[PDB]
Amino acid sequence: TKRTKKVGITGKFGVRYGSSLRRQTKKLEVQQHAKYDCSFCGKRTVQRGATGIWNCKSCKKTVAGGAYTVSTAAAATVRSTIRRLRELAEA
Amino acid sequence: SQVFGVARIFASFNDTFVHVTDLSGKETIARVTGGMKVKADRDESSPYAAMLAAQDVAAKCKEVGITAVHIKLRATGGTKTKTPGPGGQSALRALARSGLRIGRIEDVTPVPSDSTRRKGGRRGRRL
Amino acid sequence: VLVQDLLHPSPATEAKQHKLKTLVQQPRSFFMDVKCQGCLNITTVFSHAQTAVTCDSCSTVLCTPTGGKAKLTEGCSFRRK
Amino acid sequence: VVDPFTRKDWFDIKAPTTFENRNVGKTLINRSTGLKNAADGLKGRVFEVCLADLQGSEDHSYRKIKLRVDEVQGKNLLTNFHGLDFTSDKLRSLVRKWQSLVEANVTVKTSDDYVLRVFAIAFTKRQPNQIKKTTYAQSSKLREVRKKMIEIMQREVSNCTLAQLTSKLIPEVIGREIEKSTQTIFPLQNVHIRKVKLLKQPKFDLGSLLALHG
Amino acid sequence: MRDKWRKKRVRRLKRKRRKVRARSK
Amino acid sequence: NINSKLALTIKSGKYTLGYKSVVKSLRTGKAKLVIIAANTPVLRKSELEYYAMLSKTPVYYFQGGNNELGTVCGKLFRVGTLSILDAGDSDILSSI
Amino acid sequence: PGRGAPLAKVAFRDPYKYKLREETFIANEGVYTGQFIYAGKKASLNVGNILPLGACPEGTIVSNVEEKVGDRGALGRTSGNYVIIIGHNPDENKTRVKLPSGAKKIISSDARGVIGVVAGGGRIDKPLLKAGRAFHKYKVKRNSWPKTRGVAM
Amino acid sequence: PKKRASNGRNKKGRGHVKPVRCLNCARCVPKDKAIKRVTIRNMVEAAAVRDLSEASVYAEYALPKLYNKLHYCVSCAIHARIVRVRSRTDRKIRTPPQ
RNA sequence: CUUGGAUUUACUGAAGACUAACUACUGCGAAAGCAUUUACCAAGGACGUUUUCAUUAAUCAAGAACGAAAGUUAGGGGAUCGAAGAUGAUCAGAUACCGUCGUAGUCUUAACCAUAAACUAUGCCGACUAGGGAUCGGUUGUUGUUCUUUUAUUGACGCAAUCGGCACCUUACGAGAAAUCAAAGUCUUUGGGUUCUGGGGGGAGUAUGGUCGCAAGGCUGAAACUUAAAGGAAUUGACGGAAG
Ligand SMILES: [Mg+2]
Ligand SMILES: [Mg+2]
Ligand SMILES: [Mg+2]
Ligand SMILES: [Mg+2]
Ligand SMILES: [Mg+2]
Ligand SMILES: [Mg+2]
Ligand SMILES: [Mg+2]
Ligand SMILES: [Mg+2]
Ligand SMILES: [Mg+2]
Ligand SMILES: [Mg+2]
Ligand SMILES: [Mg+2]
Ligand SMILES: [Mg+2]
Ligand SMILES: [Mg+2]
Ligand SMILES: [Mg+2]
Ligand SMILES: [Mg+2]
Ligand SMILES: [Mg+2]
Ligand SMILES: [Mg+2]
Ligand SMILES: [Mg+2]
Ligand SMILES: [Mg+2]
Ligand SMILES: [Mg+2]
Ligand SMILES: [Mg+2]
Ligand SMILES: [Mg+2]
Ligand SMILES: [Mg+2]
Ligand SMILES: [Mg+2]
Ligand SMILES: [Mg+2]
Ligand SMILES: [Mg+2]
Ligand SMILES: [Mg+2]
Ligand SMILES: [Mg+2]
Ligand SMILES: [Mg+2]
Ligand SMILES: [Mg+2]
Ligand SMILES: [Mg+2]
Ligand SMILES: [Mg+2]
Ligand SMILES: [Mg+2]
Ligand SMILES: [Mg+2]
Ligand SMILES: [Mg+2]
Ligand SMILES: [Mg+2]
Ligand SMILES: [Mg+2]
Ligand SMILES: [Mg+2]
Ligand SMILES: [Mg+2]
Ligand SMILES: [Mg+2]
Ligand SMILES: [Mg+2]
Ligand SMILES: [Mg+2]
Ligand SMILES: [Mg+2]
Ligand SMILES: [Zn+2]
Ligand SMILES: [Zn+2]
Ligand SMILES: [Zn+2]
Repeated sequence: TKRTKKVGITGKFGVRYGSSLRRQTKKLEVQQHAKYDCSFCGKRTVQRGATGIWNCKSCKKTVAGGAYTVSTAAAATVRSTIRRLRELAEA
Repeated sequence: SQVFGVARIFASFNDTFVHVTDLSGKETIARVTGGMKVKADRDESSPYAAMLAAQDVAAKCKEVGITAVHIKLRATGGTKTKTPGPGGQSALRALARSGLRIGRIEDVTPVPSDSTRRKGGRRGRRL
Repeated sequence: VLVQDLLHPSPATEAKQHKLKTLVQQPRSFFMDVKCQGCLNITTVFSHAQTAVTCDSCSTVLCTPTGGKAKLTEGCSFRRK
Repeated sequence: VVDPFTRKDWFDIKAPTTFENRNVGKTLINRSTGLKNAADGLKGRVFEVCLADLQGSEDHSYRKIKLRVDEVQGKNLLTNFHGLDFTSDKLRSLVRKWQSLVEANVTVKTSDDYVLRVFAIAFTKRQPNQIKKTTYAQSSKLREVRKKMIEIMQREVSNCTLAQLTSKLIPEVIGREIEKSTQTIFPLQNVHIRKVKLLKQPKFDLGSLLALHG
Repeated sequence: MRDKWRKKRVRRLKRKRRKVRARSK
Repeated sequence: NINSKLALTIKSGKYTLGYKSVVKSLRTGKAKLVIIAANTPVLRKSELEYYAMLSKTPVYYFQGGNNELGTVCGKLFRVGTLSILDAGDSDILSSI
Repeated sequence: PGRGAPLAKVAFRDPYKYKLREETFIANEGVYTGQFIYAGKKASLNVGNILPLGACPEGTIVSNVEEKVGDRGALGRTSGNYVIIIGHNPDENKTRVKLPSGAKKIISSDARGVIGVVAGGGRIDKPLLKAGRAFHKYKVKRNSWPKTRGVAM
Repeated sequence: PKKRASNGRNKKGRGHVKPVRCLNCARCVPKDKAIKRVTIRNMVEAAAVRDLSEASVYAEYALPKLYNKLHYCVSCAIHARIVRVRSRTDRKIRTPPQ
């Protein structure tokens, strides 16, 4: 069955800390415990170690990422910007 | 032949600027405004004040050696009105009738390619 | 016009009507026998063809599909079947 | 109190040989003193003079040239091309209703590494036998014309030095070629290069500049 | 009065009723 | 476009899916084309194309990963590489 | 411990004697284990490479930037932070950059930096929720927590 | 009741038209609704077109025109007599005045 | 704000918005809405079709997706305008209109909200009833026209048909209380299919319950009591700090 209507993973925190802090925590804590797709082997087996550390169980490749996601939007923007600026420099 | 300056005339609806520079525009030769010719704010942009302002500009030009000018008339521009003020027509005629020679004439009002929000609000200025 | 022969419309005005608006709807398209200039081989081609038809002998495009009637290439002559 | 005009020295402005009437006019600057020379504070000045003045003919009345001084020889100022622009009134007289306006720009560098942005403008032409009120081109044709503008400006600038290009701008060589090149796309009128901007200049070569002054 | 301002007056007055009733929650 | 041609070969022809089958198929000379996914490891990639060079087999580099290569073949699993043994009703061999 | 940014251990060969040198770089986001890192004037514009500031065009996102030539990195070292290259002054061999605080700085164009954003960003987005979480955070930093208010003494 | 079949604007087969500011009072008015007049006036008044041509250093130099397109809201235009109140039947006439 | 050089002038640089003129009784989208170039991504109507399937369909309580602006939460940005607030005027008074500053906001990224005169105050599908000239998209036959390039297989323009659109003009077979309407017609000569809503004016979209929302608020929604009118369209007059 559905156990909690809305708290989800933050049900471990009970009634404490305030709803705004608990719903803000829930958003970012689902992301940090999720499994992400590996860009190397293609499986969805990537999980976080410490912050910024994302390991793949299958191919044992570790990549530096965000605090709570494998890739942040700022890095994705920089990746395309660097790729684009690289094309002009290398013709 | 003639010695050209550039008469940069900024004619708003509250004042009239008669400003003569060199060809580059980096050197100012004479700047007389309609507000230096009257003591009432309501007619700083009057045609009469602009004519007096232009004559003082023309007189200053003659003693420095400027015998002819190019005309670059402008309005306030920007987000505000693009039509020149009432003093811009008088300052041009006064300069021509003062013995100064006239070269090229151009409108150089700054015109946006669509730009900033204009003052007054959504409902305009209610009178 | 109050009185008019609806069962026998003038064939001139009948031809200006839309293809679905005649007494009996009838296509205005037809099939053609296309002679490419290079060789002589009967190839039946739809007037409003959507395919770049090629003759069997040489792999040369005979027609290019358009919005309406297909456009025959230069040197290709058609005869309605 | 001091009449600051007693300390001014007058200099003469000389245009490059690409134009005919090379005596543009006169400027002034604070007289050269021990602390500050007049020469260094005088270079970099930009003069905007009508092209009809540089050529005598009134056919160039709607174009105005920016001349940049970059060498001083006594009382003479050796200027170079700094930009091109149309007069405001000419453009306003070309933009009518019941017709399509098409514009294009491209950033391109010359043979001598002068980086320019060139702005082209054109309008749809009404045919002599046309009956309908408006003259609108479909957006697909306008994209092809815009594409046609860009590849012509890129070709006619990168293959020549700035001086030959200056000789190209005066008779609207690029504008006439665009009109000819777009004949099979759509009839055009008033095809003009309405503005040219210098963005980047190569390392200064006084000898190359001196050849453009006699 | 203006229909828009009459609605605003009632909206502000509905707000007061809710706050007053909350005392005896 | 090349995906539509490849799908017909899987439907009608003969093939092997997987690294171990592809290397075996290169040894026997029964391979007409070798397809390598984009995210295939380079060491395996540079080894597969050394076998294909020896086997004189053209290689086509699929643009998607082994997740996308599997689903193009109508499979519910990942395919890092495959070899085409018999292009059937398709014309994939004529399009490289 | 004590750092929001992960660290990368990168092995280089010694150019003059037969030995491996392990360096401790600040990991930029997207850098992976087994990646080749290129460092020098002629290095290419790839994430993780170490380049002089003059070899990077304007808008290049860089981290672990040297304040002074050869100090091995001073600016933009914490998680999620980076430096934007604003422009160049080749005659004086100087470059203008924008620092994580928003300040513009003029640095020698010979100073080096690592391409990309420092990994681990977005850490501040999550509440700590507990005094114990701050206790464990500062347990491996220094003795600066908790703070008694001076008005209460 | 409904006063005009066009609702005082020129919006048919359309949801929204971006606004423009009135020249006189800077009121936001829809582009189709604004009363627009195109004026091409001489830059120099006819009294001064002679003496300025005589003062010209150029023989036979044509004075440039002043091109402007004016946008007015309904209150500014009616007040400034740009448009006038017409009879009920005369409102329908939309050809330019002769 | 200004002799501490304001305003103005030329040159240069940086930020954010926004895409003028072209721009129209023109186009596209379910609506809200959409206007610089190019590239990429996946859509869409119409037209053409001697392609294919054969009733798969029409409208739809419940339930979904989207939903201007403003507003809420958290980052980023914060050029310009600018609620609040502050100020100079005006006035009998003026917390306002006008003037000068100005914070949220305006922009953007992740989520919320679900409302607008969100209007055509006009549900959707189908058939028919009347003429005309324009216009956008497509197709098909054809020029005293201009042009590729010298002509075609260039493109534009011109003349006819047609399907579909955005509209417009005239008439009233017909409708309506009229204003007006090619639909608001084919309704006492009253029935093609189907969804939603109203029952004199207020009280009142109020109280209460439920539900959604962080909140602001959204959706659903009475009763007591009171009243002979309230209202619609048009006519004449009167008046108007509206025009001639
Ligand atoms: Mg259970
Ligand atoms: Mg004034
Ligand atoms: Mg003043
Ligand atoms: Mg005074
Ligand atoms: Mg205000
Ligand atoms: Mg008024
Ligand atoms: Mg073509
Ligand atoms: Mg109380
Ligand atoms: Mg696999
Ligand atoms: Mg240090
Ligand atoms: Mg302690
Ligand atoms: Mg404390
Ligand atoms: Mg404290
Ligand atoms: Mg104490
Ligand atoms: Mg009324
Ligand atoms: Mg539509
Ligand atoms: Mg709307
Ligand atoms: Mg609307
Ligand atoms: Mg109007
Ligand atoms: Mg100053
Ligand atoms: Mg259009
Ligand atoms: Mg534009
Ligand atoms: Mg519903
Ligand atoms: Mg909004
Ligand atoms: Mg919104
Ligand atoms: Mg908002
Ligand atoms: Mg914010
Ligand atoms: Mg701001
Ligand atoms: Mg302000
Ligand atoms: Mg106030
Ligand atoms: Mg007061
Ligand atoms: Mg909204
Ligand atoms: Mg409306
Ligand atoms: Mg048509
Ligand atoms: Mg025929
Ligand atoms: Mg052609
Ligand atoms: Mg063509
Ligand atoms: Mg009743
Ligand atoms: Mg009732
Ligand atoms: Mg009550
Ligand atoms: Mg709630
Ligand atoms: Mg009574
Ligand atoms: Mg009434
Ligand atoms: Zn993996
Ligand atoms: Zn043949
Ligand atoms: Zn107005």
